[PDB]
Amino acid sequence: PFHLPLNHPTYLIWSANTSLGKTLVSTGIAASFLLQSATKLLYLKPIQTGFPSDSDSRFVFSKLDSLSLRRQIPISISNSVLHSSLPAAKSLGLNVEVSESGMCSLNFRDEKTVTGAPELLCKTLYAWEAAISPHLAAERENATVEDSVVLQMIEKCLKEEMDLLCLVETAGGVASPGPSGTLQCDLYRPFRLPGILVGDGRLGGISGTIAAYESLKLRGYDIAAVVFEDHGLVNEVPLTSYLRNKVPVLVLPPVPKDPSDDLIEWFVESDGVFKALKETMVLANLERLERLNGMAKLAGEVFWWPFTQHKLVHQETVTVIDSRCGENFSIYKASDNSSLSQQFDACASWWTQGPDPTFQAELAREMGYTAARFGHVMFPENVYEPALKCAELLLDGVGKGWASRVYFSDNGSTAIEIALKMAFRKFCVDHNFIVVKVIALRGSYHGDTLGAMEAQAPSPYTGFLQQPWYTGRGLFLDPPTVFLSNGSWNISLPESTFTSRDEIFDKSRDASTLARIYSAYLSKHLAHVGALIIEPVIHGAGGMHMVDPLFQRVLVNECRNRKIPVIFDEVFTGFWRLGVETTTELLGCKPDIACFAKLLTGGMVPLAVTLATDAVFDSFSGDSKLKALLHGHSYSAHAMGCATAAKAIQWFKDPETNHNITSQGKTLRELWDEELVQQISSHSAVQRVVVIGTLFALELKKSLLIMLREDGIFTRPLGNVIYLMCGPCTSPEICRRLLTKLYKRLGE
Amino acid sequence: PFHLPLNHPTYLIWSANTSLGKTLVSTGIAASFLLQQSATKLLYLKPIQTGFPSDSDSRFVFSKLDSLSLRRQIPISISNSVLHSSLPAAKSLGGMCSLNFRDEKTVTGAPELLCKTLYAWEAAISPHLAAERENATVEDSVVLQMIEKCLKEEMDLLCLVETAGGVASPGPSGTLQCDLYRPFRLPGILVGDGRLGGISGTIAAYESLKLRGYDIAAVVFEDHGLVNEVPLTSYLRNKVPVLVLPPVPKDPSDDLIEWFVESDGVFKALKETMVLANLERLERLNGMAKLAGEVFWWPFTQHKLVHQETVTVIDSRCGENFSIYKASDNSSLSQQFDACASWWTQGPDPTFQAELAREMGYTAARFGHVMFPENVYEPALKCAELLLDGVGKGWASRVYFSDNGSTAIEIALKMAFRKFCVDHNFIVVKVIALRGSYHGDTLGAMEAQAPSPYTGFLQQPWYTGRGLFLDPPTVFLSNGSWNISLPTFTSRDEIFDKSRDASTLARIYSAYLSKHLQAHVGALIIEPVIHGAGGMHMVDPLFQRVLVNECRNRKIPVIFDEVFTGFWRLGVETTTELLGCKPDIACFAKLLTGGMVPLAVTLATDAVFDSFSGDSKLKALLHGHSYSAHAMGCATAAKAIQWFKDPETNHNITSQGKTLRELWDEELVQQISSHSAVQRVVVIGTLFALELSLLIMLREDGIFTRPLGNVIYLMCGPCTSPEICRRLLTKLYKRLGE
Ligand SMILES: *Cc1c(COP(=O)(O)O)cnc(C)c1O
Ligand SMILES: *Cc1c(COP(=O)(O)O)cnc(C)c1O
Ligand SMILES: C[C@H](N)C(=O)CCCCCC(=O)O
Ligand SMILES: C[C@H](N)C(=O)CCCCCC(=O)O
Ligand SMILES: C[C@H](N)C(=O)CCCCCC(=O)O
Ligand SMILES: C[C@H](N)C(=O)CCCCCC(=O)O
Repeated sequence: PFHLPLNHPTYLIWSANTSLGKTLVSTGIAASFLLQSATKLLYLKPIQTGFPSDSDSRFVFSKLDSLSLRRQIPISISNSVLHSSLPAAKSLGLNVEVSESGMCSLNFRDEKTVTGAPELLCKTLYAWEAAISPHLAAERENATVEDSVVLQMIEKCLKEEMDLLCLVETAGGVASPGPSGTLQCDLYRPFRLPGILVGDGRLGGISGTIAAYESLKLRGYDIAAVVFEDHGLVNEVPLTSYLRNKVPVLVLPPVPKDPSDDLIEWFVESDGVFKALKETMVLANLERLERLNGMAKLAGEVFWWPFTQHKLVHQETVTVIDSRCGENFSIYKASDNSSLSQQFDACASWWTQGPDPTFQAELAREMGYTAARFGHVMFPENVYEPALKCAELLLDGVGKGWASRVYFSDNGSTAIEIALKMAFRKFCVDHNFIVVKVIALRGSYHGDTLGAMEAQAPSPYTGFLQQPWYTGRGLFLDPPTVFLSNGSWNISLPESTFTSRDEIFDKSRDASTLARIYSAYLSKHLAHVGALIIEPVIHGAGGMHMVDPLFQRVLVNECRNRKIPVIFDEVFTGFWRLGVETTTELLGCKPDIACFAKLLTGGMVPLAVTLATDAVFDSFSGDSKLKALLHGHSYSAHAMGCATAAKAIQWFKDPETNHNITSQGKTLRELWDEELVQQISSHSAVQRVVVIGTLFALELKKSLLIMLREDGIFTRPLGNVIYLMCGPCTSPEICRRLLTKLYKRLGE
Repeated sequence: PFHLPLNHPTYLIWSANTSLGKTLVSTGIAASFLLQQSATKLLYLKPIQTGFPSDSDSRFVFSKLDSLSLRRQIPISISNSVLHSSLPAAKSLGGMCSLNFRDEKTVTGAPELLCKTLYAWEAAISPHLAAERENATVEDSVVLQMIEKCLKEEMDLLCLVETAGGVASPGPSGTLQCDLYRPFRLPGILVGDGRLGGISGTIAAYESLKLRGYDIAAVVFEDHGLVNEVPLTSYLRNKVPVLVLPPVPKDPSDDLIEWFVESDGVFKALKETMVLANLERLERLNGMAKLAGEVFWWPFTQHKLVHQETVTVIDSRCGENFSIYKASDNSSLSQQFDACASWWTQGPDPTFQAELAREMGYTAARFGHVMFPENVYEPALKCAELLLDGVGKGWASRVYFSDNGSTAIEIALKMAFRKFCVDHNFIVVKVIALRGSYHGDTLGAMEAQAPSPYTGFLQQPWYTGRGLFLDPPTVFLSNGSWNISLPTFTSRDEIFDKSRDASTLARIYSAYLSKHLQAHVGALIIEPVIHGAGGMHMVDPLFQRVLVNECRNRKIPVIFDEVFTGFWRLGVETTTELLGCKPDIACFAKLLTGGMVPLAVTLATDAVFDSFSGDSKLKALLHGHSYSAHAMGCATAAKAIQWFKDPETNHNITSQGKTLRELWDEELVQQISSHSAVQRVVVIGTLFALELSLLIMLREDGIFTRPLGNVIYLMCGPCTSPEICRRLLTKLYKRLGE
């Protein structure tokens, strides 16, 4: 729910290490900018230790008072400190009071106002006595501050004062722990502010500057310039070379070694460089805004969007996504004051999404490492770690006790297509062959490649308009569904209450009236049927229909008894989407072939996987290459996606890394506030609701999505079906905030 | 062509910065290892050394072990050699000088210490400056090569290779040290920073080694009472051990001999961690093939024919070369050229690969993956721009993202047919394509393929090839001249020359086509210039050019499938430049993304686009995978498109011409086509193919390649040095003589 503005440049001041000029750099910049109308410089120092002997914010205040007298250019100036620890406060003669977190709100302020003059505003948000890493100071002086509160506070300040330049001076190195222990570069990530890196002009500064630089990149920050103090080592050359001259490297003149030195003539001597640095920063912002302000119009002109009728998409609809931090997009809207705002990704970018901000950062690292170690290496007949590992994790988990082989493809569609080739051989070897057909459930869906399309029954997705070869190539049955209405779980079956959601999934029902009834209607219908293929539990693209699990269980046994290969398509259900790692756990039955993707890779990159039985495998063990399965894309098992998936499989499953993971460990905890779920099932305009795992869907008895968009919720519809989808790691607090927004809106 | 062994642990000693204990660390380790109560041997390499001879890390290790040896009272042979210095450095001892310099103190039978400084300079700054000041330089290869000699010369046993400076400090050549060592990908440990700011410094140094795909077995630093190890371990999720050495004596006069003893605990730990991590790495390698065969279902492979002995273990990749573990050749990693370009995806330099990695991490971190439809974000918008201004120059107006070639092709068909079934308002449709052409393994991409090893009933009942398939004239090099097969040329260029537009064959072609032209033909689809999966057949360009005009004249949509030809594979960015004609729809992948990750793209005409501009969503093209335009692939492709095209980043792009130069030895391509066993040869851009066990022989010459039955090819990246291709043809030619 953040909302920062871009009409005015706002920069982080980073530094490779300690004692490298960071605050001088801030001061030069502030100076070059102020000593030249209602021109205003806002200097934030959000974290400060060694207070009050050291106060970078005071220094900036001080040195500008001085530089102002030198240029003879009056200015208003102020230096405020908002919160300190108790010890820090005492150091200022202060019987101040401590909050539940150990901070004091100081009244401390230090204005020297000159009406109408260019204004300087310096602020230290949080201060500690001990001149040490904030993380230690916080525990020593029992004064802590949560990352959110820090960012939140910076946001208040930022908005309170929004020509204009804002500098936000970091504390310590790029990767130095903040008060909470969170490395500083991770703490600021949610805001993704551009910045400059104060480098190291000493011996070892090349290595130190490049590493610090690389570590900001690795977090997806942008660095407008690198600056350092000349120590006669000619450090800037290797720096520029490495930066391919794509980022300017400014070299400040040596600083006076005499501790008594004013620096006032050094600042003057360095005007050149500071002028440059300021322009580079001011510039880069304008250029960043120019591109943002043209991206929608250009998007509309150059893109061919999937599943979109362009005639209906207006530029004012086109969403500009500048970055993503876990569940939230950062979205540029110029119709504001040109501002970036968080907006929840509630379609999970087509059901691919899962990662924490935290996980996302970790994944990135793993990916860069994998890119660097393997990039992409030839799969067939070869082995390499990320792939071997991914396969092991897949078999010991989602394919536990049934799967023996893992076949890699690039996505769901390719996965499904391979499953068909697979199923049919198993069949046409079980019965030695004719003409084959799938059996599937109407409304089920399996990808948009022609083969994956054939196992789909006629739908908005099929026809003559999509594929003029689309026939509708199997035997399609209408499935009973299940859903939540006015506070109880119901059922809908072909013309031909449960006490709770679990009751439905229960084994109590294997001996019910309906198991027999189902068994009968199936056995009847069972132009040759070659394979069974289902979207276990949920019909996704179908409109988030929960299929009666018992129906599917029975159907699986029916085909299995008939020696028909069973294909589970868990591209959508797999890996925690529904609150379990496989739906194998919800149907009670196992398949012969299953397909995975979307969440397989934690929503970072596409990879897909098709698991097989020792038997389905064997049905291709011949003597000619011609009896092998000749399907395989160029990027088969690409190390990247493999390594990534390997990591997501583990992280999502582990109660340590994923805090939604429950005790038994086979299961997610409920994420969707029980109360609101009932509430929404009881709604006038709500026809039905389906809720399980990370999925909250409803059906209705362009408009409501509009309202949700204003509440910071991006989501995609399925015509009249409207859903909220989180990741395997989203906090129930967030889901609850999410249901609230949606409910209020329904009242419209 | 490198060949280093893993039966003995070999580690780089990295350090976050200068003055942090690096050489102490090396010394403790060496000590913990040699002062135990055999033919136990420690090889200490210091490949780069400045400040020589006042400073000699190699001498320090030599000295301190002499001392520690008397302290534990455990004799050892010891030696300290300096191989090359600069002239100034040499003079300081009464364009590199080679020195005799050696300093043995041999004790027969005792555990041996072997210290070596490979290259030394006298001044005390970054090697990169010392090299230009003392006019003594050394090329990265020569450095690595030298370390390899030493490594092999002396191959229980532990070898330490002590870096110079920071993780990211310039070597003599200017190459950051972490890049210089990449080709070897040796595991290592990172000596961290126990001082104020060491947390940030240690993490960034660490992340910069990871970003280069190195593995770090432990981090160690000297306690300065700041409790630095906690944030370190937290950050490392305790997955890497963080060893904390006790404070070092601040008195400059201190022996350190009692500190080293005091730190034995930590050094034993550190040595074990290192020794142990190698055994664990080897255990995994030594089981990977067997396990691969048990767990994998390999594409385009008959498992019954793949023996464990065949399974290749790939430990990493550095540009064009795999690092391959063979337990056979004395559990050793060896370079092996990726001459199938991992199914024609490959392109990147070692250099480019590193750059790409960074770009990808940044992209993963900035975007991971974000919803495409109706949205815009930079890597995607950028990629699209670069695509239209280049490969789709002056014809393409739309870019449609999919995940691979197959998905790309499938979308093209949906696209083509609507354009058609709106040009003629509709029936039943079928493609026209050339026999042997290929377009992916999804059923739709399969239909536009005529019967082949790839199609059938065994491969998919639903195949029927919904098309009209013509047998195409081909072209090829034989006994020193370009020929033709249809159902002699002066030079290869007389072939894509458009003066042949007015030849006898243009009208003959025009006629054979026009006949079959006017069961409805809905779209034209070709593999421009080359039939890839078909067996590397060069199709007569003129034939295709004509055929395009023929269909275009008939208002039939034209689909170029440049999934294989796109982006420099053939020495050009598109084949639009070789066919003279333009299409209505084109498909790209494989090299689109520099061979790093899969992405694919289908370009369209303003018109083909418009044929889907209705009022219902049901009218729109309802095709689109979950990862449509995934920021990663997009950002990556954007970068590869630029890098490959730019003479600055890609040195095969002629400075004057601005295009792939000629790569394959002209002399040797002739000798080959002129050879007995060699039936034909096709050679253009990055592709060298011939038609006719031999892959076995090539494997021994360090060349990994896939066949197409009897077709046998060598495929490099848009950036491979002709020197390498020449070395490549040589190997292949010699083998043919067998
Ligand atoms: C998304 C999906 C697919 C297809 O995966 P893509 O990567 O989108 O091709 C197949 N089946 C189901 C149930 C899906 O949800
Ligand atoms: C490789 C290839 C394809 C298919 O791409 P994948 O990513 O392998 O599915 C299509 N057409 C041609 C000519 C190709 O070479
Ligand atoms: C002289 C001695 N070998 C030494 O510590 C050299 C430092 C190397 C340069 C590291 C840098 O500036 O990044
Ligand atoms: C594999 C990928 N679809 C491709 O373009 C190549 C086609 C098949 C070649 C099979 C081989 O390597 O022998
Ligand atoms: C007191 C001074 N401001 C200071 O450098 C504190 C932070 C130290 C950096 C945290 C690290 O070790 O990485
Ligand atoms: C996008 C991916 N191929 C997938 O399976 C999702 C279903 C199709 C899109 C449904 C919609 O229009 O929102």
